[PDB]
Amino acid sequence: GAMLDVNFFDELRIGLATAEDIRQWSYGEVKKPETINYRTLKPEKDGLFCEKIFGPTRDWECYCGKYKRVRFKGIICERCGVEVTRAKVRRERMGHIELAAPVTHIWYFKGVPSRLGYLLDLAPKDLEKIIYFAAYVITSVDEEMRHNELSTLEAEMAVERKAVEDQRDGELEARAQKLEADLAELEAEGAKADARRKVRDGGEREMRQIRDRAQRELDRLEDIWSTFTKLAPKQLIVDENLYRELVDRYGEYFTGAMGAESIQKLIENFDIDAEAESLRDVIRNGKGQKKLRALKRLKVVAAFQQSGNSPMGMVLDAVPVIPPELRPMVQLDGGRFATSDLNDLYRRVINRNNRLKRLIDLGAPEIIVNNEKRMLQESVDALFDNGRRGRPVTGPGNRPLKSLSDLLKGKQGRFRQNLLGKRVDYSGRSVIVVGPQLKLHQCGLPKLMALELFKPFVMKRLVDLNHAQNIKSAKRMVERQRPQVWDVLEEVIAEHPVLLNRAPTLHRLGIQAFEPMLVEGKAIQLHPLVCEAFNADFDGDQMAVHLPLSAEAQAEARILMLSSNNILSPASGRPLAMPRLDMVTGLYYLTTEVPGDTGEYQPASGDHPETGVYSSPAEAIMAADRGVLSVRAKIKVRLTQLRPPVEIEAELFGHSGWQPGDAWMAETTLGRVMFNELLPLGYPFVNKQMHKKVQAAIINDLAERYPMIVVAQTVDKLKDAGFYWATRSGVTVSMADVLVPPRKKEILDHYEERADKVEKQFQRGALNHDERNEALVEIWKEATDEVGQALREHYPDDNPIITIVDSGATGNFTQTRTLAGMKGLVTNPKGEFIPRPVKSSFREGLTVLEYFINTHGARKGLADTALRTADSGYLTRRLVDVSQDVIVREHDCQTERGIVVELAERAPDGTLIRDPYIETSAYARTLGTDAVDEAGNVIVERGQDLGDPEIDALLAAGITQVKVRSVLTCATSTGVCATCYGRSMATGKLVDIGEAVGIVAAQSIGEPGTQLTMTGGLPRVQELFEARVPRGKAPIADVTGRVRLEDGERFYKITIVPDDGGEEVVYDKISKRQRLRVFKRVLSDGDHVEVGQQLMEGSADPHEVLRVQGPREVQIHLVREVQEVYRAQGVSIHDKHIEVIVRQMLRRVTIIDSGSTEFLPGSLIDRAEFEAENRRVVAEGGEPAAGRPVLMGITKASLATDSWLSAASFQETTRVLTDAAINCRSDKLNGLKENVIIGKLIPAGTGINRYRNIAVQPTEEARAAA
Amino acid sequence: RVLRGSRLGAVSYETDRNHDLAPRQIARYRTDNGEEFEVPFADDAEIPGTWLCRNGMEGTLIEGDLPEPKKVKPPRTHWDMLLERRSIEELEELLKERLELIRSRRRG
Amino acid sequence: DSEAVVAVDAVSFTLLQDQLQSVLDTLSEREAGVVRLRFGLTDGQPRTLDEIGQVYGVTRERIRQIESKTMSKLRHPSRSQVLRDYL
DNA sequence: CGCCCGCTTCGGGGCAACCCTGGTCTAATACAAATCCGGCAATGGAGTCAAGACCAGGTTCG
DNA sequence: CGAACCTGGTCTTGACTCCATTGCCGGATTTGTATTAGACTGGCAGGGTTGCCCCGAAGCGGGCG
Ligand SMILES: [Mg+2]
Ligand SMILES: [Zn+2]
Ligand SMILES: [Zn+2]
Repeated sequence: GAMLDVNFFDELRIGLATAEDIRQWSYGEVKKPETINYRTLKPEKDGLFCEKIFGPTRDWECYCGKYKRVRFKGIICERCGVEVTRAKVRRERMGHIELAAPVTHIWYFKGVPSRLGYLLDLAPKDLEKIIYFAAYVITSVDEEMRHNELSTLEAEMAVERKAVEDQRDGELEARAQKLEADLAELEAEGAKADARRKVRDGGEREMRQIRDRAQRELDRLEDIWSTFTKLAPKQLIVDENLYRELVDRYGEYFTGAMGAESIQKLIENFDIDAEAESLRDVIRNGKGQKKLRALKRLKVVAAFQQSGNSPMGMVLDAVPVIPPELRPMVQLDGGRFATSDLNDLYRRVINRNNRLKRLIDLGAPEIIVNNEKRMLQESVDALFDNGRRGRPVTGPGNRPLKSLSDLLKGKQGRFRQNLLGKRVDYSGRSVIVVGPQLKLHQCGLPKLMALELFKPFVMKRLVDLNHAQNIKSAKRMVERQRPQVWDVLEEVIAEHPVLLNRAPTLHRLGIQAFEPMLVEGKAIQLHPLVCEAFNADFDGDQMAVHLPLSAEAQAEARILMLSSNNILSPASGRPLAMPRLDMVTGLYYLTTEVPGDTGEYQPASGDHPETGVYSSPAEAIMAADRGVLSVRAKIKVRLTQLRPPVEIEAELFGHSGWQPGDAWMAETTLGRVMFNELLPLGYPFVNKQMHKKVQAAIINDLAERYPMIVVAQTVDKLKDAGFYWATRSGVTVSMADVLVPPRKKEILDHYEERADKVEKQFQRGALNHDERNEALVEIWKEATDEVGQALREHYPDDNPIITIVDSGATGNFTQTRTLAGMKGLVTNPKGEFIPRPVKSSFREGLTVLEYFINTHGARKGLADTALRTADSGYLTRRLVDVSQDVIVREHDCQTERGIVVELAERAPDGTLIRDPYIETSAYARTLGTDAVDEAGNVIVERGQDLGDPEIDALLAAGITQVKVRSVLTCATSTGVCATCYGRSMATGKLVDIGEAVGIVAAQSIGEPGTQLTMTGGLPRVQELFEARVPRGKAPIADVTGRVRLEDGERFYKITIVPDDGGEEVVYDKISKRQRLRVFKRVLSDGDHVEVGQQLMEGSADPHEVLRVQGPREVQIHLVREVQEVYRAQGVSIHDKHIEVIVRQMLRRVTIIDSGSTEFLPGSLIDRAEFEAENRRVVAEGGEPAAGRPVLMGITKASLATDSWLSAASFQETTRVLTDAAINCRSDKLNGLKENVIIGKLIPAGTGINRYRNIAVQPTEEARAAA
Repeated sequence: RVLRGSRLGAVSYETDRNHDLAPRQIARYRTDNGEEFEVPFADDAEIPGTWLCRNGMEGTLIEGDLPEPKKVKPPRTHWDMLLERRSIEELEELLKERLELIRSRRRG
Repeated sequence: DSEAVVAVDAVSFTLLQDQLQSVLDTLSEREAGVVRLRFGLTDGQPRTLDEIGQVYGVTRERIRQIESKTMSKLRHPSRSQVLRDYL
């Protein structure tokens, strides 16, 4: 493995760095806390910027300035000591700090669990008392000497205890003689007898003090002797005076130290294999939490045993220095220097090490030396991670110093920021405006901006032409803007696509590519049909513009991300370039038919003829240009260049719908004729009224039948005709054009009488306050609906306010109801309903209290919108971070395992009634089973696309259940295959073999979450992927049988009689907010239940319904429930975008048995890898691990990946990494997340090896052509 | 408006010729713990026999060129600090008084 | 970063080097060798007229006469407008 | 039939990431080494001046 | 044709000069170190927020007499 940076690794092995490797990397021990000399501003000698250590700051310049040119290269100036090279190796070369006393890394010490204490089986507080110098610890004891000497030492211990006994005997005899003297001098002299007894009591206190004091001396003697017996390594010796009296008394027989040197010695005399086999035996034969604790220790013990690492590097002997350009000291205007906050930590460590070395070479009391070592230890710990232990080291303003771990963890860390994305050159941004004359593959561009974008291209072109004799003349021509430069700009712009980009990119259509064209002004003219995809209205929104440079990048933007190539959804395959408001209203006015219009065909032929027929639509056009024909009048033209609809064509001639040579009549409008002139010749006639749904169906049929270029040109022509008839439609808004219903006031009068009766009923006290609130809520909701019905019948259709909605351009009817009629009921700030309705329309003008009532709901809606777009960003973050490693990798996994789809379950009258969610579930999938009708004709073969006509065919055949293939059962391992993914929604053809459908699925799920209108809503969706427990946890059955339905006290107690041999399953906490599930009729007692039928109607948990109904149904439970939410908002998400995620969740099963090959209880490992090890272990020791499939949540399944580099961008990056270097887990760079970070060609789409390695060379016929 | 900075160093822009260089000697250096180090000096260059190597210590030249051994002096001792204020006979009388003190400790 | 690569002047410098090589190609062999070894453009070492006469077998005063000839030859604006542009 | 015992289970609690309800100090002195720098004062090679001598082939004349 | 001349480079010598190149000494300034004798001998930014896991007290069914 070479670090010479040749841009191919395919491997990245993190691991612990030894002290030998640290001193191997460096270029000399930095040994002074001097950064930059205050006067000369040159780096100091042997300090934190020393050019001899790291390198020169001036290019190929030695420090003294003797050698100064590139001829002197690769050498070192003998005077100044700086190797001559470039300045950018100062970014590269590390230095190290040698240490006088050893050091423990805080990343193995302050962890959960502390890996030091788990390797040495010690408490965390043991370590905080050892390497903070609060306790002693022995590392060895010569028991081979200690027993055969311990005989004689017991003899000497008994001798010395006899000596303390002789001392207390002589002391008590002296006190006995003193007490005898006190008695003999008290008896013969007359005083108070109590004073003599108290003199005896003082002597007695003295002799009891002597006897228990020398008793405790003897106790301390036998205590230090017993400690010498119980003298062993890994023993903590607190209070250290026992230690000091144990050093001199037989000091040779043990080795007790304190600190990092003691930890290093303990790791030194540590056969890891001994405790490895001991822990093997304990996890084999043990019981309880001692077994699981030995498992948790055995994890890291076998981790250290497995790789070629050693725990010697857990202590630290030399500390490396990050190269000084990464911690620069730049001065500013006025000489304002700017440090980088690591230099202070490095200065503190350097100073403390120098002081410690000085005190060690001097000779000092050990309190001072150990205190300096503790200060050094805290300094190193804060240098790696400030605030990991104790109080964080801060500076001026008490702001904490951004230490080394702070450059990795957190939002400002290297991983998150490098994942966040960088600013780019050849870019730019502007505000946008509409481009209603541009073609679809086109965007306007201001010449003042596109001149700034294409400056190198325009310089090269106008220096190739004679307008500049070098690039400098061309550059000053660009800045001074000679008028030929616009011509040169047009030359370099022609066929050179740019990228457009709105603010936040919710999904894949948020970045498109357009051919530019120069436009006067300063705003990006943008085609109006892509604002739906961008979600960019023209209220002042700004779009950024990037630019591809390479031939590969220009080809990628030209073929892949072109505007006309992306019309259909990634989500549901519906066209997103389908027209809207102005275009839809114009086409609606153009295609509606009004009876009695001018120039109408009448069949009246008495004396006069019928006068409604036209030989040509051009003749009709002249008849409309003259003031005779209204374009919405019924006429009978004879069309010759249009395909008649299928009935008239097939009945008119022999199925050869030859619309070039057709000649046929149609009783239509002129407008629908002119409208169907936009459509292709191969398309049949339409003869309908262009509702927006009808136009959606038309463009769907066009996209699924014709090539996309015809769809693009048709959509462009539709836009132009839509605007041209949007002008002539006359849809204005007048204050007279908002009519209020004349019977509004009587409606409000009658419902006010009902409300007054309810108010009187509450005023009697006949009902509670909440119930009269509910009564008024029901009364005014019914009143508002009645007002809406009266307004619906009152309005005529030519009213432009109702015409906009009735076309389907925009808006619901409720906006018209709030315009004229009644506002209705406005919510509380809490979300309750205000009992006073707003009985005035916005046309009539509100009153002040009504406006104050409406402001609550307005403010809450805006706050909800802000929180909803933030949470949707988070949800898409989680989904992309889970599903980013599912790309199509094989053409066909070729299993037969596939799910079954319902596909239009019938009616009891005999009708195969169409299920609503066919176009989201059964569409666009490859059939795994052949379709047969009672084994009659095989109607649809295995592996059809399941588009429209085969669905109609199976509907005619009557068969419903179709076992279709899906990604829930794709037999490929590395990602999914192609046929199990089915038809791509973006193309309508089969998915190509490199399309990252995980990111497509994640974006299509996370995108429309802002339109999700909020237990149910977006948090309910968010916990659903997260595999959380639902708060409204409706219970499920566990077995069939008749229920013992019973309702207790504030919560129900519903039991179930098992139909099988089993126990009567008790369900305990069934609160009153849950209700009996009505299915099939309402639930009843003794109703025979299913295996996993839901007890109450509500939210079932996914984890137990996995544990009951197996893994198949828990996919069908997850998919349909999540899709049920997006049904409620009218959002078409095809289920295969959901099914990508659910396959990612169930990748892992749980493991309880070790079996025969190295497993742990509760270990979550991959199903296929669990399957993989078992095949190699059923032979040679056939004891497999006891496995169980488990559902794991999104934020958890993301973190339990093998690629630690991808996992580093997720959470607390220390614990992602400290185990990773312990396990020496080499990343393989195979996910596309990591190849982004190292800038490798990502393996998805163009980067994969089947496409990247294409040899391109012309045909040998073509070489003979020239 | 925009605050700018400059790391105080010179940046040129030349051709990295890996062919047309000043030719050069290589001096092998041996440190105190036998560590080898090959410092590239120039051709026209006096080679110092002593050299602070990459090791973080002083590394002498691998040949027996005999550099200067010390050329230094001891800083000071606690005895020197003692001798600046006291007499030799003063310290000898204190030595005899502590000899008599250890005599009273031992056998008196 | 005011001490970073300005990146138009570097490619300008390379193009200036190539155009200067063309301009030296437009002159004779002795002239090109004299200017190249004089200003050290071919190696990085400006030698003197005595070294050029040492490698050329002629007087250093001959090198100074060749120098004056070449600098008079260079100072045609008709020849060096393309180099007047480069400053 | 009841008395003891580890397995399990839950509350206690023990503890890892984020934030912000949250400053003025004795004062020199002695000296020695290092270092900068400043001014004459040798250059001594490197550039400059100039004279003059080598002709070589156009230019012109007989 | 034979020959004088005219001006293109081409090269030599000889003198000159001129500005770097040390070089040394004298001084200026700058940086580091030693020493300042009455007495003085144990504290400070630190708390509150969120959440996740480690572990002892307790139910509790199995083992035991
Ligand atoms: Mg907007
Ligand atoms: Zn140097
Ligand atoms: Zn498959």
